[PDB]
Amino acid sequence: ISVYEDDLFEKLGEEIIEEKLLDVCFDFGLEVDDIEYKNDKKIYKIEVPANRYDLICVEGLCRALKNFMCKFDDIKDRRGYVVCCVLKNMNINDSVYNNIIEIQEKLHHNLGKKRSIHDYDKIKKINFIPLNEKTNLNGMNLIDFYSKNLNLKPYLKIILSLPPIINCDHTKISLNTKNVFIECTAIDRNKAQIALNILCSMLSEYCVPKYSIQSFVVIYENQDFSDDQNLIFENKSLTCNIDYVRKLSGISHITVHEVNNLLKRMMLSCDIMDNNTFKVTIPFYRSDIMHCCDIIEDIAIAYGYGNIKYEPCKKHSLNNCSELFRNVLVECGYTEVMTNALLSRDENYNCMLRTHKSYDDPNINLDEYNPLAAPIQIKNSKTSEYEIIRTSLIVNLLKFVSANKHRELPLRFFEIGDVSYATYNQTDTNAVNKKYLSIIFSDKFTAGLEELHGVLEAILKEYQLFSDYKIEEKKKENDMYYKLIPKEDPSFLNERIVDIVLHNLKFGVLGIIHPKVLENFSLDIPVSAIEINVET
Amino acid sequence: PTISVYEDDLFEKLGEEIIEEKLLDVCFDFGLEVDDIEYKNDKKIYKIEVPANRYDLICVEGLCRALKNFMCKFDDRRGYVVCCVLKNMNINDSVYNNIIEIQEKLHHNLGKKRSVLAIGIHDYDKIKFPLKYKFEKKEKINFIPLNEKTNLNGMNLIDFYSKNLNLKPYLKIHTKISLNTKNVFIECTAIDRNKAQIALNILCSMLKYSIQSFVVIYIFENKSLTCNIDYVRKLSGISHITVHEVNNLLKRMMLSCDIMDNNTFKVTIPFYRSDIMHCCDIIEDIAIAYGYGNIKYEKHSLNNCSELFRNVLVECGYTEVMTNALLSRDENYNCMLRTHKSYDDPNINLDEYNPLAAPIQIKNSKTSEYEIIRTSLIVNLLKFVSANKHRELPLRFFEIGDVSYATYNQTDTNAVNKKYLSIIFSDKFTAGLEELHGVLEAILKEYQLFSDYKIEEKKSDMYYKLIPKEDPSFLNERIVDIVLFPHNLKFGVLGIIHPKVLENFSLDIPVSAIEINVETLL
Amino acid sequence: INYLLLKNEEYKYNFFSSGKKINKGNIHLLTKQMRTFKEIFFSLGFEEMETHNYVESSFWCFDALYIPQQHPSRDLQDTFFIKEPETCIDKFVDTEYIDNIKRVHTHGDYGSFGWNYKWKLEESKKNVLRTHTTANSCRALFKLAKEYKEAGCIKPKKYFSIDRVFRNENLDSTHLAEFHQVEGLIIDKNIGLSHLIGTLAAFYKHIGIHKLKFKPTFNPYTEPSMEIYGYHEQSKKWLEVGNSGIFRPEMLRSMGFSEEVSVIAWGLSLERPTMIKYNIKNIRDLFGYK
Amino acid sequence: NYLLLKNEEYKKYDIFFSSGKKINKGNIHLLTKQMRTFKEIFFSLGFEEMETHNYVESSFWCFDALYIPQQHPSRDLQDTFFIKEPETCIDKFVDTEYIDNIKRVHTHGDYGSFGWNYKWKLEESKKNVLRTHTTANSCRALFKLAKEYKEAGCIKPKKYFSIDRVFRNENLDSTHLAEFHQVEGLIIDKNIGLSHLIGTLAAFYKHIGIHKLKFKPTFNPYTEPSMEIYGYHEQSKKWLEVGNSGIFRPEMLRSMGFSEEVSVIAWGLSLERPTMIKYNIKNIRDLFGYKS
Ligand SMILES: COc1ccc(NC(=O)N2CCCCN3[C@H](CN(C)C)[C@H](c4ccc(C#Cc5ccccc5)cc4)[C@@H]3C2)cc1
Ligand SMILES: COc1ccc(NC(=O)N2CCCCN3[C@H](CN(C)C)[C@H](c4ccc(C#Cc5ccccc5)cc4)[C@@H]3C2)cc1
Ligand SMILES: [Mg+2]
Repeated sequence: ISVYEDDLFEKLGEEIIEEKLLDVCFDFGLEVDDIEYKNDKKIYKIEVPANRYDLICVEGLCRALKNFMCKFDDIKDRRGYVVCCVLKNMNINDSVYNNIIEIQEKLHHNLGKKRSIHDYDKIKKINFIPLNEKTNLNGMNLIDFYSKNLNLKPYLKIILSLPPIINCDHTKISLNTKNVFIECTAIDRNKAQIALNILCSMLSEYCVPKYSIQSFVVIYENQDFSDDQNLIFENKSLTCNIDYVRKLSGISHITVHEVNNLLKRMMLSCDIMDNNTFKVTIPFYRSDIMHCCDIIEDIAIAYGYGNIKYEPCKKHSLNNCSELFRNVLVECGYTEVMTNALLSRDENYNCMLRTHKSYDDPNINLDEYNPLAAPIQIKNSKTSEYEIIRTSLIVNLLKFVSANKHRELPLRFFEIGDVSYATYNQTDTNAVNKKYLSIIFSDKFTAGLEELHGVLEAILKEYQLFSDYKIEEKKKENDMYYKLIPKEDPSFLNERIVDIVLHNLKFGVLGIIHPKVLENFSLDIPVSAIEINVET
Repeated sequence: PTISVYEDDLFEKLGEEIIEEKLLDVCFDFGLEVDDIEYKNDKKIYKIEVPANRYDLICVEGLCRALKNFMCKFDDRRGYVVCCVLKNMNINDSVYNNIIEIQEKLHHNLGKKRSVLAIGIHDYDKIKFPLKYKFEKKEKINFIPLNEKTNLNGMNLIDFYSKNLNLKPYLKIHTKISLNTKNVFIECTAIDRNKAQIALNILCSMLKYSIQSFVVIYIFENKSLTCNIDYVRKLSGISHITVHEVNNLLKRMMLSCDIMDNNTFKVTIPFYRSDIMHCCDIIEDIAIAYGYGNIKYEKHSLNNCSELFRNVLVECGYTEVMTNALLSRDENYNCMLRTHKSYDDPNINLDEYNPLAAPIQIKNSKTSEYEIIRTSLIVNLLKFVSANKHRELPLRFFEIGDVSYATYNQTDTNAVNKKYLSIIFSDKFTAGLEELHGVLEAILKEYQLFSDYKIEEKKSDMYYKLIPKEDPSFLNERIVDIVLFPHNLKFGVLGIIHPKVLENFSLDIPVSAIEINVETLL
Repeated sequence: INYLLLKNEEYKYNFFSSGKKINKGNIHLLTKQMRTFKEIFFSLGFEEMETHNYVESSFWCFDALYIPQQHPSRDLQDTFFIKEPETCIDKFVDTEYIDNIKRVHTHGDYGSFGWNYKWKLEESKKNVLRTHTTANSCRALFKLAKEYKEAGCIKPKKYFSIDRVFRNENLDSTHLAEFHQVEGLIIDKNIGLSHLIGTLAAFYKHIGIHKLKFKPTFNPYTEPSMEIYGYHEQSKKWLEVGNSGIFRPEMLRSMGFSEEVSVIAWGLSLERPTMIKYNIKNIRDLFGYK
Repeated sequence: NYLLLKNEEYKKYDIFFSSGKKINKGNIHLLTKQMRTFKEIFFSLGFEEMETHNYVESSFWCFDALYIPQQHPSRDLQDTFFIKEPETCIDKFVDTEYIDNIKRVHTHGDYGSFGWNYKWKLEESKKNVLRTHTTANSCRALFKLAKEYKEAGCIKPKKYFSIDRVFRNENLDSTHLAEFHQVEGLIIDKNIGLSHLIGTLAAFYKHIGIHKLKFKPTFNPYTEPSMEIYGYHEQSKKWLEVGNSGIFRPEMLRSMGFSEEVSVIAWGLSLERPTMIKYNIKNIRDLFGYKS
C-alpha cells in the first residue's frame, strides 16, 4: 500500500521524524521492510491487517494513526433488491483519483475472493461497448475478446454492468467529476449495507460538506424492499467486564484509563454505569468479533504490550548435558569402563611421581574450576587397597589395562565420574567432589596423540571451542574458546605433554605417559591419555 | 543379628503338630528369617535371623513364647552393679547350652564388645550373707572362680592375669559352674540405673516363672503409649473397628487397655518389647498381625525409548539423514520395480504391522516431486544418495521416521501414520549384506540376543527369524524378509536392490539395505 | 617423534591444528537441537503431547480453532490437500456434533458473534495436511476438557509438541514446504498476558539471554496476539524470533472447559534457530543434502 | 559381489542365513544403560531428579539426622567406611531447627512421643563418614522443602528419587561387593500411609518386569513400619531381599518443622542385582570392572 510520503504529512499535518514514524507504526499493528521509492517521491508500502476494513485506504489509515498517538478525534436465493446508494455531490482530484482506484483494485479481488457505474452524472440484448472498446454482442458471446490476459476469466462466475467484472457501459461520470452515486451488487443482502456505509464514510473525506450526507433519511424507519425503491449505518454494542481484562492484560486497577485508551484508538466507550462494566460501541469501521477479546486487544495495544509490569524452572542440570559427551565419545569407537571406587596411596602417589598437597593453594578459596591435588585420605579399613579416594582417575584406568593383555590391538576407553579432594574453606563438609572425564588410547605397536587430538577437537566441535588456531585459520578463511599450551609434568613424556586453557583456567591435560610408569603398571605397550574437567 | 536359634524341641514346648513347610511360612510372615539350616547328627535343628530390636526374641524361650502367643493361641563412681537370686530352679544340658547362649547373647549381641555388658551368673547354693562392696579400689585378693585357673597364687603378678579366647582382657581393655543346682543367683554391672534395670530384668523371665527377690543395697516397670485411632486409620490404610485391635494386641502379647473416646486407645508396653518411643511401632505390630498383603490397595512409550536404536545405530560410523517430505508416484511405483498397491485392501492389511504399501496421494501440490507421501524411506535416501556420489568411499546412511498410508477402518480419518527406519550401505565394491547382517543381529542383540543362529544356545522365547522371500526390487536369492512372533508377523526386510532400479535412479555404486518397522516392537 | 619400543633398551612439535580425522559418525543437527529443546522443556516441568500424526482433518486443523474456512489458508496457494481418504467419520456427535462450533461460527456463544455464515460441514470434513501442529495439540485439550468436568478440579497443565508440519506457499527461495515447529501451551484458571510474557522471557532466555520486544498482530486462532523478537545482534540487531498469541474463549468455552479457564500458546520453528546456531545462512543444507 | 553395468548375467550362482558380521562396535556400560532405563521410568511417573553431588557425608546426616543411635553396629567399624581425614564439619541449623532438637531426641522426647535415653554427644555425631546410606543426600532435600513448606505452600505433594554409588566393606563377601549403585524413591504429602506405598510399589515393580506378589515384615531403624518386598520371577520357591521400603518416623520427621498431617514414604534397592537378573549374569565380579 503506497505511502505517498507527502500525502501523509498533509493528511496528518505533522512533522516529527522518519524513524519516529516507522516507530509509531511498528508500535501499531502494521510494519513493513522492503519498501522502495519511485522517482522524486520516497514512498513505502505496508501490510494492513485484514481483521478490520478501516485501514484499507491510506485515508482511513492515516486518520486512525492520527487518532492513535494522542492527536485526533472522531467524525459526525434469488436476491430481491441489491443496494447501490450514495449521495448527490462531491469533489475529486488526481491525488485522490489514484487512491480511489486502489480500493477498486484491492477490495474486489483480495476481500471479495474473485468478487462473489458510480456516476450520478447524466442519469435518471446488447446496445454498446463498456468503455475502451467499440463492440456489441446480443447474448453471451463476449469471452472471445480478451480472456487469457488479466481479465474476468479468472472470476467468471459460480453456477448496470456486472458485480465481478465491472464494465461501466451506460454511465460513468468521469475521472474528473462532481456528482457521484456509487453502486455495487453482492451475493446476499447482509454485507450490502456494510459496503455501502464503508464507501460512504470511506470517501466522505472527499465531499463538499466533509462527512455529511443528504439521503433525506428523516421520514421513515422501515424498509420493506418493495416500495422503498420499486414503484444504513448501524452500530453494535459489546458489554465488557473489567476484572476479566485486568486478569488478561496483566496490568490492572484502573478503569478511567480504559476510557482514555479507547478514545485514543477511535472507539468511544460508554461507561456502563457500574464500576465494572462497559457497553463499548463497535461501529461499522470494525469487523471484529463482538467478544471482548479484541476489545482488550485494543486496550493492550494502546497501553503498549511492552508496558506490562510482571516478570517472576531453572538451570537445574548438568548431568543431562554430560550424556552429550558420552554419546560423542562412544561415536568414536571408545568403550566405557567403570573403575574401582578407591585406589592405593602409592598407586596414585608413589607410582606416579606425585607430591600431592598444597592445601592452602595460594588463592584464598583454591579454585572452583580446576584440576586436582590436595587429595582426600581415608581411615584404615579391612581392605588392602582402600587407602584413598581418586584424585585423577586415569590410574585406575591404567590399572584396568594391566588386567586384559590379550584383547584387540587398539584399546580405546574413557570414563566420567565423581572425584573428591580436601577443601579447607567455606566448602561444606570441608571436602569437595567434582566430576571429571579421562580417556585413553593404546595400540600394541605405535602410539596415539594423533587420534586423541582429533577426538578432543571433535568433542569440542559440538560446543564451538577451537584450538586457538582453527579460529585463526577460519579468520584466515572467512572467540571465547580454548587453547593447548605445552607444559612440564613428570608423569608424562617430555615434548609430549600439554595442559589446556580457556580465562586462563587450566582444566585438562593431554599426554604420553613416561615409560617408567608403564614399567610400574606391568604394561608393555605405549598408551596416551587425557584428563579434563567438565564443571569448567 | 545372628543365627543362634536352636533345636526342634520347640514342637514339644508348643505341644502341637504343624509340619515344616507350614512353619517357615509363619516366620516369613512374622519378621523372622532363616536360610538353609542344619542338623546336629540326630537332632533336626535350625538357625534364625532374630532382630535385635526386641530382646524378647533373643532367647529360644522368649522366641518360642512369642511364636506361641503369636497366632490365635494364648571416689570412683562405680558402675551400679545389681545382683538378684532365685528360690528354686533346675537345669539340664539342653537348658545348660541355652542359658549359656543367653549369657553369650546379652554379651555379644547387646554388648558392643561388652563395655556396659557382662554376665555374672552362679548358683544360690553357696552362701547368703548380706554385704556391701562399693569402695575404693581394693585391699587384698586371693583367688577367683574361672575355669582356666586352679592355683590363684604363687607366680603371676597380682591384679592382672590375662589369658582367654579372644577378648581375654577387660580391666585395661573355677569353683563350680553350678551345673544341676536348684538355687541360683546372678550379678551384673551397668553404667547407671535405667539401663541397669533394662539389661537386668530380662533374666527374670526365665523359668513356673518365679524367682526370689534381689538384695537392694543403696523393680520390673511397665510403661504406656497413648494412640489416636484416625492416626492409625490413615497410616495402615484400613478402617479398623478397634476391637480387632484388642484381638491383635492379645495375639502379639500386648495387653492394651482401651481408653476410648471412640478415637483413642492406650497400650501397655512392657520391657520385653522392641522398645521405641513413638507409638509408631504399635501400628507396626497391628500391621504384622493384620498382614501386609491383605490391604485393599489399588502406559507405553515410543519416541523417547526409540532413540536406543538411534544411539546404537550411530555407533559404528552410520550417519542419520532427514528425508524429503514426499516423493512423486513414479518415484515409488515406476522407478521401483514394484508398482503395486492394495487399494481395496480389505483382506490385506488385516493388521497394520508389516511394512507394506497402500499409499495416499495429494492434490494441489507441487508438480515436480510432490504427488504422494513416502511408504518406504529408502527411495528418498537414494535420492540423497543420487546427489552425492562423489564423497568418500564407504557411504553409510540411515533414517527413522513416521510415514503414512490410507486405512479403510481403524481410524477416525481413515488414515494411519506409523514410524519405522531404513539403513543403507555402499562401498563401490561389495554390498554390505555381511556387514548389514552383523548390524541387524547386533540391534536384535540390543533387545533380544536372538536371531536364529547358534540357536538359543544353552550357555529363548518370543524372538525372530529371517525368512528368505522374493520381492522384485531386490536381487533374487539375495533378499530376505524378517519376522518375529508366535503370530508370524513379518516386519523387516533386508536385501540387495536390483540394479535396474539403479539405472532408473542414476545410481552407480552397489548398495545394500535394510528396512524394518519399529512401532510394532513391544 | 612417536615413541614405541619401550623395552628397557631406549637410546634417545606442531601443536598447530589437528590430527588426521578418520571415520566419524554423527547425528543430524536438527535432531540434536530437538534433543536440547526436549531437555529444557521437561526442565521447566512440561509434558510432551503426542503429535505423532500429520494428516489431521480440516476440522481439528481449522474449525476447532475457530477460523472461517473462507480465508487465505483454505486457498491452495498456501496449503496442501489430500484426496485419498478425503472423508472422516469419528467425530463427537455430541454438542450437536459440535454443531456448537458451527453455531459459534454462524451465531454467538460466550456472548460473542460468529460471521452470519452458513459454515457448512463438508469443508470441515476435507482431509488436509497439517500446516499448524497446534491442530493435533488442540485434540489432546478436549480430552482434558472431559476430565475437568469429570473431576471439577483445576490442574494447570504444561504441554509442548514438535513434529513435522507442512505448507505450500511457492517454490521461491523463501522457506520450504515441510518444516518443524516447537510449540508450548499452559492451561489454568484466571491467568493472563503477564504469565505469557514472563514464560516467553524465561524460555527464550534458555535459548540465549536477550531482552525482548513484541508487536501486536491480527490472527484468528488468538484474538489477542503478538509477534515476539529478541536481541542477539543479527542484522537489525535482533531477530523476529517466534510467534505467539493468547487464548480464544469463544471456541474455548464451547469445548466445555470452564468459564474461568484460560490457556496460552506459542509456536516457532526448529530449523530457523538451527540455521542461526550452527553458523548457517540459508535453509538448504540442514535439510536433505549436507 | 556386484560391480556390473552391462554384464548382468555372467552369474557364478546366486548362492546360509545363520550368522553375524561381528566387527568392531564400541559400546556403553551396562550399568549406565540401566541407569538410563530407570531415569526413563521415573520421569514417566512424574518424579524430580535429586542432586547426589557428594561422596562423603557427616555422620549426623548419615546416622543422627535420622533416629539412628550412635551406639550401634553400623557406627562400629568393619561394617562402614570412615574418612577421618577431614573428620570435622561445621554449620548445621542449630537455631531451633535441627541439632538441639535431635540431641534431645536421643536423650528425651519431642515432636511426638518421648524417649531415646542416651548421651547424645555432638562430636562423634560430627565425624565425617563415607556413605553407607544414600538417603543422606535425600534427607537434605527434605529440610529445604521444610522451609518452603513454611513459607507459603501448604500441601504440594512432592516426589523425589536419587541414585549414586554408596559403599560398605564387611570384609570380602562371597555374594556382594562395595555397593555399586543404589536406587531410592521418596514421596511426601499430607496424611499418607501404607496403602499408597503398596500401590506405588505395585506400579513400579510392575514396570520393571515383575508383579509384586508378597511383602514380609522386617525390622528397620529409620523406618519403623518397614518391609522386604518380593515380586515373582522364576528364581526359586525361596528368595532373597528384592529390595526394601518403609515409611519414616515422626521422631526425625517433625524435627524439621513439618506439619502434623505430614507423612512420607520411602523405598530403596540395589542397581547391580537387577541387572545381573536382566542380562542373565552371575557372580558380578567381571560384569563390573575388569573382564567387561
Ligand atoms: C533464536 O532462534 C530463532 C528462532 C526462530 C527464528 N525465526 C522464526 O521464528 N521464524 C522465521 C521468520 C519468518 C518465517 N516464519 C514462518 C511464518 N511466519 C512468518 C508467520 C514460521 C512460523 C510459523 C508459525 C509460527 C507460530 C505460531 C503460533 C503458535 C501458537 C500460537 C500462536 C502462534 C511460528 C513460526 C517462521 C518463524 C529465528 C531465530
Ligand atoms: C528385579 O530386580 C532386582 C532388584 C533387586 C534385587 N536384589 C536386591 O534388592 N538386593 C540384593 C539381595 C541382598 C543384598 N541387598 C543389600 C543389603 N540388604 C541385605 C539389606 C542391598 C540393599 C541395601 C539397602 C536397601 C534399602 C533400602 C531402603 C531405603 C529406604 C527405606 C527403607 C529401605 C536395598 C538393597 C541388596 C538388595 C534383585 C532383583
Ligand atoms: Mg485480535
